Amino acid sequence: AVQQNKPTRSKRGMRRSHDALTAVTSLSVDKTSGEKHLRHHITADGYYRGRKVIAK
Amino acid sequence: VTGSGKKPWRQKGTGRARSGSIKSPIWRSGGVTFAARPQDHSQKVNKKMYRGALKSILSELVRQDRLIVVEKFSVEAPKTKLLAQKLKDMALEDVLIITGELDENLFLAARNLHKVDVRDATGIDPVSLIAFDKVVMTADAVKQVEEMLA
Amino acid sequence: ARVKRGVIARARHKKILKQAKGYYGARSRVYRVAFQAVIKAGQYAYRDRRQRKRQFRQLWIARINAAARQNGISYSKFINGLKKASVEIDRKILADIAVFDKVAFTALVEKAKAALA
Amino acid sequence: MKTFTAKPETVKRDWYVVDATGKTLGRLATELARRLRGKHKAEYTPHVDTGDYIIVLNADKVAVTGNKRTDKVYYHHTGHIGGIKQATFEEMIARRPERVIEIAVKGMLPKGPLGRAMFRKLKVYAGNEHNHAAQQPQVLDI
Amino acid sequence: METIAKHRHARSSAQKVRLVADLIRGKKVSQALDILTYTNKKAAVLVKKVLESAIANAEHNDGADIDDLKVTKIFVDEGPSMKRIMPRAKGRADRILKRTSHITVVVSDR
RNA sequence: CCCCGGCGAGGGGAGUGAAAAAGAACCUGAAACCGUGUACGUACAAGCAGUGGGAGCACGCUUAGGCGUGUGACUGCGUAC
RNA sequence: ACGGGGCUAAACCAUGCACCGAAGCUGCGGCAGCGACGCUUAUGCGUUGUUGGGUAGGGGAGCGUUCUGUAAGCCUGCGAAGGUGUGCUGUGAGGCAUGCUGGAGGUAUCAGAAGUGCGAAUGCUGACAUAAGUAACGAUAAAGCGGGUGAAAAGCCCGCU
Ligand SMILES: [Mg+2]
Ligand SMILES: [Mg+2]
Ligand SMILES: [Mg+2]
Ligand SMILES: [Mg+2]
Ligand SMILES: [Mg+2]
Ligand SMILES: [Mg+2]
Ligand SMILES: [Mg+2]
Ligand SMILES: [Mg+2]
Ligand SMILES: [Mg+2]
Ligand SMILES: [Mg+2]
Ligand SMILES: [Mg+2]
Ligand SMILES: [Mg+2]
Ligand SMILES: [Mg+2]
Ligand SMILES: [Mg+2]
Ligand SMILES: [Mg+2]
Ligand SMILES: [Mg+2]
Ligand SMILES: [Mg+2]
Ligand SMILES: [Mg+2]
Ligand SMILES: [Mg+2]
Repeated sequence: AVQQNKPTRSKRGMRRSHDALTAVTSLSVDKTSGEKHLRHHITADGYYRGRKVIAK
Repeated sequence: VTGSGKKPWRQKGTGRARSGSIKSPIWRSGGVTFAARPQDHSQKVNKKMYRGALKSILSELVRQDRLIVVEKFSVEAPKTKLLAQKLKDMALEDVLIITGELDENLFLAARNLHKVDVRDATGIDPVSLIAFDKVVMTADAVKQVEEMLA
Repeated sequence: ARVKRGVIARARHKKILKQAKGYYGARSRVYRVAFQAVIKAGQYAYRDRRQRKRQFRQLWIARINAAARQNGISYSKFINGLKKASVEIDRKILADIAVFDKVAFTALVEKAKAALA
Repeated sequence: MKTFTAKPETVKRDWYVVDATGKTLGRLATELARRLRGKHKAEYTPHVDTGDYIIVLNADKVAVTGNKRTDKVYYHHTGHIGGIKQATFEEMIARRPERVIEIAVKGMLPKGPLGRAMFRKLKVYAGNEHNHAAQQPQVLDI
Repeated sequence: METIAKHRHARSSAQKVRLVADLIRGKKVSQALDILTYTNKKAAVLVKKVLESAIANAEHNDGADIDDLKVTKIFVDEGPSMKRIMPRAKGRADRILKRTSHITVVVSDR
C-alpha cells in the first residue's frame, strides 16, 4: 500500500499540529539551597525538600 | 563518441525507459544528433554577375562622390609617416587606394595604417569598394579597370 | 553556432508563473501545473465575458420584477406596457431607477399601465 | 457605473407572522421562499441575504389536496445500511408538525451556505402562540 | 541592539530542532535557559549552547546586560545533507540522508 | 588579538580589503524544496481549486478624488494536460 | 420511472396575448482577409460589398536566441551581461524604461549563418520533495551495581556478582 497522490505541504503541516512539545510548566524552588529543580526530583547538588540527601 | 556498444540494461523488466546505447543523443555525454562536418560554404557567382556587380558598384561610387581619381599616387621612402601626412593633405582618413603597378614603398607605408589599404588594379573585390569611405584610383588603374570590365 | 536555451527558457517560465500568482499549491509554484492553470484561467475568462452579460441582465430583470410588483404589476405586463408606450429605457437603467429613485419608477409604472389600459 | 449591490451591514429585515391554518402546503411554501430570499425587494442580490424573518403559526393546521394526507411519504436514510426510514404526511403531522413546513421550504431554498442562512430566518410553530413579541412582527396576510 | 549566534552544520535534522526552537521563541533568556535545561531532547542541548553563546556575544561585544535580553528571533534552516549508501535485501541499495541544520538565535533587549 | 564553546565544531567582535552579504563548503548565485516575520482569510463546510460578480479588512494614495495594491466572506458557471 | 421541492394544477386539450431565453440577429467601438470602384496610383491611400469555428494538411507573414560583417563604430566602473522587482507598451511571439543585486563586458541598424525556441518520449544528468520523523537498528546468550576517567558514561577502564 502506497499513496496515489503526493500529499501537500498543507496536509503535512496539519498532521504535525499535534507534534508540538510541551515545556515544563514551572520549576520548584528548594527551601534550603534556593535552587530550581523538577518537582519531586532532587536538585542538581543533591538537595530535596531542604535536605542534603546525597553528598555528591 | 568513445564508448561501448553494450546495451546499458536489458530490454524488459527493469522498469526503466528502454535504452540501446550509452552514446544515444538523448543521453548526457551522448552524440550529437546531426553532428557537423567540415563543409565548404563557397558559392558560385556567374562571371557576368560578378562583373555586372562591379560596374554597379563603381557607377554608384561616382554618384556618391566616393571615388577620387588622381594622375599618380606614390611616396619616396617606405615610411608610414609620409603616407599619413599625404592623406591628411587630401583630407582622407578611411580610403582604399588602387594603383596600376603595386609599388613596394606605398605597400609598406600603408601596412600599419588601419583605415588605409593599397591594392593592385587586378586585386579589387566587391566588399572592399563598399567598406571604405573613399576610393582613390590612379589614372592608370581606372584604365586597367575598364579593360577588366570590358 | 551552439545556442544555449537557459536565458530565454527562464524568461518564459517566469512569464507563466507570474500570471499564476495567488493559485493554490503547485499551481503557483511549478511550471507544468501553473501552465495548465493559466490556460484554463484564460478559457474561463473568455467564457465569462459572455456569461457576465447574461448574469447582469438576469439580475436587472429580477430587480425590476420586484419593484414592479410593489406597484401592482408583473415584469411581463410592465415591459409590454413600456413598449406600447414607446419608452426605450433599457433594463440596466430601470433596475438602477428601481433602487435609487422609487418615485420615478412609480411614474414609469403609471406610464406602462396607461398604455395597457 | 456599476450595478448597485446590497451590503450585509446595511440591509434591513422586517419580521412577519403567517397563519398556516388551511393554507395549501406548497403554495404557502413558495411565498415563504420568496420572502426568505428577498426576491420581493428591489435591492435583491443573489449573494446577499436580503430576506425577511417570517414566523409561521399553526403549522399542524396546514392543508394538502388529494389523498396526499395519507399518501405523501417522507423518506430519509440514517446512513446505516438498510436504514431507509419513511413516514407519511399525517404521521409527520402527529409527531413533528413543524418539520413538514420546514422540509417543504428547505427544498425551495438555494443549496449552500447562503441558502442555509436564509433558512435560519424561518421560525415555525405548531401552536398559535409565539414568544417573539419583542420583535414586533407584522401580520402578513398571505 | 540585536545580537546573533549561529550553529551551522549542526548534526540534526531541521524538523527535530524546530520542535525545541518554538519552545523558547519570544521568551526571556533567563526563562528560556530553564526550559532548555529540562527538555529531554538532543536538540535542546544544541539550542542551549547557541542561546548562551548569543548571550555572551550580547554582553561582551555589545555591552548589554543579561537581565533585559529576550529571544526575539530563532529559526532553524536546513543544512547540507550527507549522502550515504545503505544495503537492503536482495542486493538493492538505498541512499541515506544524514541531514544537518543551521541554528540561528537572535537576542535583543528591545 | 578578545569572547562563548569540550585547549571542540561552530559562531560573535576586532583587523585586512574597493568589497568578507569575496572567508577558503569562497565570482555571479536562478528554480524546485524548507523556514521566520507581517497583512488578510479560515474550525456548519462538500468536488480539476479557477473564473464572473462581490462585501469586509489592511495599506498606499490622492486627498472629501469615490484610485492603486494585498486578501477574498458569499454567489453564478465550471469533471487537469 | 417529474432533476428536486412541491403541485389537483404548477396535469392534459383547444385558443389567444405577453414575457424569458444563445457566442443567432441588431446596435456601438476595433482588427484582419478578399473583391470591386476609384483616388489615381508611385503603388499607398479612400470609398463599398463581403468574409474571418476548425484536426490531418496546404499557403502567407512574423518574434526571439547564438554566431559573422557593418564595428579600431556605438554603449559601459557616473556600473556591462546575468539575476530579481516595477511601470509602460504591441494583435501575438515580444519590446522599452527603471529600483535593487551584480562587478566587466555589451551591441544599434541592415544583411548573413544556424547545435534557434521543450511539459510530456516508463526521455538523460544533477538537485530536492513525498510516504515520515513512519518501518527498521541484523539471531530472545542477559544483565546489575560500585568506583574511575571525562564537557558528557546503559555501551570505555577497574572491581564484584
Ligand atoms: Mg566514454
Ligand atoms: Mg559530447
Ligand atoms: Mg572563375
Ligand atoms: Mg446575449
Ligand atoms: Mg574558530
Ligand atoms: Mg557565491
Ligand atoms: Mg464558520
Ligand atoms: Mg458548479
Ligand atoms: Mg455573430
Ligand atoms: Mg480560422
Ligand atoms: Mg542589471
Ligand atoms: Mg525542462
Ligand atoms: Mg508536447
Ligand atoms: Mg526518495
Ligand atoms: Mg503511516
Ligand atoms: Mg507504527
Ligand atoms: Mg518499531
Ligand atoms: Mg544488534
Ligand atoms: Mg557504571
